[PDB]
Amino acid sequence: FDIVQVYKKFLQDDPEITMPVAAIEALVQLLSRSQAKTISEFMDILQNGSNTLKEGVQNNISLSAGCDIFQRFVTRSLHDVGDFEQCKRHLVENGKLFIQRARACRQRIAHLGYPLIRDGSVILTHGFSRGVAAVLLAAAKRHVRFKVFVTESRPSGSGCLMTRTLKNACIPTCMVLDSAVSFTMNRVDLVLVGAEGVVENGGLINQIGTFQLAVFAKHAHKPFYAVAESHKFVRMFPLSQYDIPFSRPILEFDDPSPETVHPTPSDAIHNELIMNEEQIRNNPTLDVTPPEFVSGLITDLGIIDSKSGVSEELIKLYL
Amino acid sequence: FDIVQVYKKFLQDDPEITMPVAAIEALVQLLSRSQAKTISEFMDILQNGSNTLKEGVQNNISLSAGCDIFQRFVTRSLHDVGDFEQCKRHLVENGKLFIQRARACRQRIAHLGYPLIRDGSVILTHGFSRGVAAVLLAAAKRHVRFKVFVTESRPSGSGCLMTRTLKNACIPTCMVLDSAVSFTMNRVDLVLVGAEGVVENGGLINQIGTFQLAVFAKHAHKPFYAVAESHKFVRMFPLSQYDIPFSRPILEFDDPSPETPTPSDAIHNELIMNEEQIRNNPTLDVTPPEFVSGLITDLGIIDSKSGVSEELIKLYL
Amino acid sequence: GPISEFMSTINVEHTYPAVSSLIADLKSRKVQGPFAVAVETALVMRQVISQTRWSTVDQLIDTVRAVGSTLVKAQPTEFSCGNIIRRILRLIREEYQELLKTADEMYSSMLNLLGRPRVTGGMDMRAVIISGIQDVIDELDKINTDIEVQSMDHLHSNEIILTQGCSKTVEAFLRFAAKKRKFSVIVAEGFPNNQKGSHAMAKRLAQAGIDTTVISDATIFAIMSRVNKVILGTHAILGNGGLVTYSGAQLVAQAARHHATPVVVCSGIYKLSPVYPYDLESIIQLSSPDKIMSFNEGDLISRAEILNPYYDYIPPDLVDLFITNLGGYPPSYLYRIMNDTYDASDTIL
Amino acid sequence: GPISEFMSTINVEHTYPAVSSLIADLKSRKVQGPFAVAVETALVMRQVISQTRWSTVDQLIDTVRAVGSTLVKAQPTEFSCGNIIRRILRLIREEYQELLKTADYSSMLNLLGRPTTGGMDMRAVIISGIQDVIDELDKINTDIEVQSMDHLHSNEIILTQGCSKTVEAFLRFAAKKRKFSVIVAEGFPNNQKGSHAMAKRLAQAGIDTTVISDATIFAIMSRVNKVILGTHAILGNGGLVTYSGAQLVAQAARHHATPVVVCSGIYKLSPVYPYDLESIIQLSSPDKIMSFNEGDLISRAEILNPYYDYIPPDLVDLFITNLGGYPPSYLYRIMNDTYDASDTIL
Repeated sequence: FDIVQVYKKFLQDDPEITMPVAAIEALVQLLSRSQAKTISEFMDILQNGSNTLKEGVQNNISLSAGCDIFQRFVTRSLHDVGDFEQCKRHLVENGKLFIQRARACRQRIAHLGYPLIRDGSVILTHGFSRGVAAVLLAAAKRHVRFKVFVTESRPSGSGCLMTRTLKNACIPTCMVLDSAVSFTMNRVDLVLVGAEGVVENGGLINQIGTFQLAVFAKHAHKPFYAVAESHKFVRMFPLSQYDIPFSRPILEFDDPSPETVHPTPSDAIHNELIMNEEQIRNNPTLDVTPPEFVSGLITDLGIIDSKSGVSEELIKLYL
Repeated sequence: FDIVQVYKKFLQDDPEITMPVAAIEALVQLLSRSQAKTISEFMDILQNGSNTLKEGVQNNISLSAGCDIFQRFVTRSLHDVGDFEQCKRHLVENGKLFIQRARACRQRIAHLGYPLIRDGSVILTHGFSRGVAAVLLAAAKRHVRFKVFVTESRPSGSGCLMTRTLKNACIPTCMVLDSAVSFTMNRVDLVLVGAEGVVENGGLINQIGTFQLAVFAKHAHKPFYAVAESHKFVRMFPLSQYDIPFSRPILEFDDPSPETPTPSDAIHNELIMNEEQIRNNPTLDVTPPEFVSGLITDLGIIDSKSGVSEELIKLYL
Repeated sequence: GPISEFMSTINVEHTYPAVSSLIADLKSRKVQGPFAVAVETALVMRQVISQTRWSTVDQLIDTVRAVGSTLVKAQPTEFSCGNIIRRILRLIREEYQELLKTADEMYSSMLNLLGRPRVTGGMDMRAVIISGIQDVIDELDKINTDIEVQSMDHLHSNEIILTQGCSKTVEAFLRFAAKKRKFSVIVAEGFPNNQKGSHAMAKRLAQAGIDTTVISDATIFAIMSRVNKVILGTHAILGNGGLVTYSGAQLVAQAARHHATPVVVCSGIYKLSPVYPYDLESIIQLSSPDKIMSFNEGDLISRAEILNPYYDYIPPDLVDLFITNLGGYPPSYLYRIMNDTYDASDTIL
Repeated sequence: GPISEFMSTINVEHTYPAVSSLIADLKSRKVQGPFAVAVETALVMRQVISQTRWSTVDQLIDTVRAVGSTLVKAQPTEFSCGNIIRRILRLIREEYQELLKTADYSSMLNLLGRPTTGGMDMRAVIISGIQDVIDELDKINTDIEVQSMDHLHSNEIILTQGCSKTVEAFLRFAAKKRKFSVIVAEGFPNNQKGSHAMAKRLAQAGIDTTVISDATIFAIMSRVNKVILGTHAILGNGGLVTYSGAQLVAQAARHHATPVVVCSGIYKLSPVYPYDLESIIQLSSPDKIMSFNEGDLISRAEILNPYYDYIPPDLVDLFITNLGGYPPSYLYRIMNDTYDASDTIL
């Protein structure tokens, strides 16, 4: 039983499942083949499986949020009276119920999201994100007149998939380069992004370009909303926009002692002159967005502005 | 006479020339082949010639600056009991002896700029700039130990050319995506950019990713220095960082009617925008003077940036 | 789900005469303002509970929820109405739920995701429901009393306080500290809508022994440099912590932020509404052009657009401290305060 | 290009005894602080112009530049010295150019245009201009203190740090008519003794003075109307080289939206661009912040005592100078009308 390729095995099979939920499901798959001998070790095989899952995935913040929720659930139910097998029984049966519950989350997020978009407004988005689309698509189903700027998200280039999705819903879209984002702010009425995880202070962990949009937005005095499920809330506190675990070593220079081997008109469009995959791996994949740049967090629990509210939920979680 | 063809001509003639100077040389070799001899005839001239020049190149700001300098030199010594011809030869005579200083201005800049880089510091630059390169190279010869982040500068892709330019001088380099510039600011000690033109209030007109760097620099409390020759000063006052003459129509939307999964670690270089889309994105942005620490010129380092205004004040009477 | 569907209006009348009468006075805006609306709503609800008979608890809840719904849509920007409704709804559920415990023999929202999927439901809960309602009406009458006492922690001698318009809560706050401490208050008139009210309050502040200065709204920025604290009243506090307040307050708040001057807000918790300000265009109300431009100016009014909004909006980030009858709290903690006073289901009425 | 070349040591000693004695006292920190260095340098220059013999203006210029280069190197963070030099260097140059043609605009237009007995016994004239500097260096406190009736008003609260004869003269002048208050943050460890003495003198003038620790600066800042600071020097980018802890006042002021006013004579304005702060900030002895008799502590810990503090140009709101009140953006034009922008590097 390999939990890593099982946690993987939940992601390509279901396009609309979230990494923390997939991690939860992967842990359920573990407890079904558990055959634990005592309670002390119903917890450590749960421990061992959770840890080795975290080590086997490069960006592990999102799934760890799920792993957190899961072991805390188990611990809390076992503390009370501790029939570790009813617990097992419970999870395994209501396993797929957890998946549909998660789908219900995003749907409720969308219903809270679309009233934010009003008639004749313009929306900016960074890359592709389930939920961001869900909010936008839901707004379109109510026949609301609005247009959407989308950013190509180097390296993932998720922007193309996102704008295809949006005009597949017959909504007008215009793609914008990562370097040209700030210039478009005077035309933007609202910025809307998604999140891989939400840290304790209500900050956002998402793909590389998000924090850039957050600053441009605050500078242009444009509202900046994020879309995240409550199970993406993780108990961890980055002390900066740069304080997260790195999967592979990034931002390092070469050391050129020895020779070789060996102007742009600024109107020239040279798509061949993009960075190669090797030096792209030398760049960060993720990005931290401090809460003072976030107008509101659109969750299944409602729209959270407090940025002590995400902390409040994490508090109630761990006691 | 196809002045435009000429103007482009220098540009390829000599990589180290500046767009304003190339416009000045343009007007000179028009002033050579210009039969003229009426001030009415004499001064009807370029104006249709820089006008024709201004309308002939789509992004025209930099050449407009070199233009603006030229005529103000013309009328100011045509005023003064001014005879035509003595300026007509003197401009055509010393045309070679113009792209002299223009080249000497850049070196003057580099000799002023390079001490801003001190031992063990990390520099961040956006795209390719001859002035920035000049400063960095001049510091390198003095055996100064420093490293440079270079932004992959879409659409121009100038990041590659600048990276290789600096690699040749044994300067440690590292390329960053336009979306990762903010994440790198904590490792950056100083940000250094060039500018195609400097507006009246001391603001910068440059490549489309420039203002974003200045924004990240302000937020990360890091010095932001601009590198531009004096003849890039142009009298025009953008009321916003969005207010510039647009070459092509820009940022306009689709009109769809019922018209009939990606991880973050994934690297899809084949998932970029096409050039049809890129021609809908801007080529340049504007950087407000409150984001510019100091403006390195051949006139010295201008920190006031009511001082760029002072120079344009002197230029016009 | 309003009350029209449940029953014909003709007998939301003879069965609920107070409701139809309140709806009328709410639309015509004869009963206006947070406090007046709150009291009248609670009173109407009392005679509703008094006369309604709903034998399983769900008939009560559905009744009050539906009746409260039409009261809400009568005048949607008087959020104090809906707040009273939400209080009474939680009053019933919790009380009944407590009653449920009585027969014998969540705690996280995140944790729930992994959660797992009445007897003698009762009427004649009226005694306790009417009790709690009468309580609420009383607790509304004590807002000024236990708010003004907190002035001794924020109002000190020889300080200069900037306020705008007229607020009985703010006025009480000032005068309570004024008995023992002599300070100064600059009152910005709330032109054109809170003009007379503030001019009247300013006179009483002077009579209370407070160095009172009356200024036009344009003068707000000019005097901000010598102001220690901004003390504002509010019409309502929305879900995100934003302020639905009276026009001109944005001038004060913006000028205060610019001069790094603290903004304090004195308000009862009954003005705290869970509704989220999705569109400010629906929140700001506009009164008559009459208050700004005179009607006998025929040529001007025919050739110009005259706009008189009497509500302003303050984003929650411009408020440093909320002075409430529950105590002093940051805008951040308003989140939990709503969770403790309202059931989440009643956010949309 | 110093004077160690173009002249021997013994030649310097004999020809320019003042230069030798100034070099020694600049290195030994005998002559110290902007004013003392300004006056002494100007007097030493009067000797240089009196003694030196030349037939060409250029010989005079480079002779002065060489003496300047040497005096500067003696104590480089006393910018006052070089400024006096650069002042005289310009004084020489245009006394020359009007003598040049009694015998009869923009730098942007220089890109397009024309390419390509003078020096001796203008000495008598040069010496006069040097005396003109001496006179102006005396009127600094008087030309500045008068402006206090436009900024200092009754019942205002003012924050100051360390000691500044300029700021003191500024305060007390307004204080002989108007009644206000001054909070004096001592300049511990360096400006400590001096600030206490100034605080007493202020109170004796009836200015209601409060002496606080440096850690109290933020706490009282909320009640302060105005910050009035002195400075050691004003650099090329409009920045401020000032005494220790002054950024505490600056940062706290910006955080409380309190205006920062700087009182300084123009002579403290130096064209030296701060390419660095490390070379700018000098470090005094650790004795000032830690007693040497703490044997265990001083052998086990790095103990640092900066003499100066730097303040970025955009943290000053107003400069009160002998010429008048000016915004930081105008310092650019103040220099180009005072120094010659080739003597920036001496």
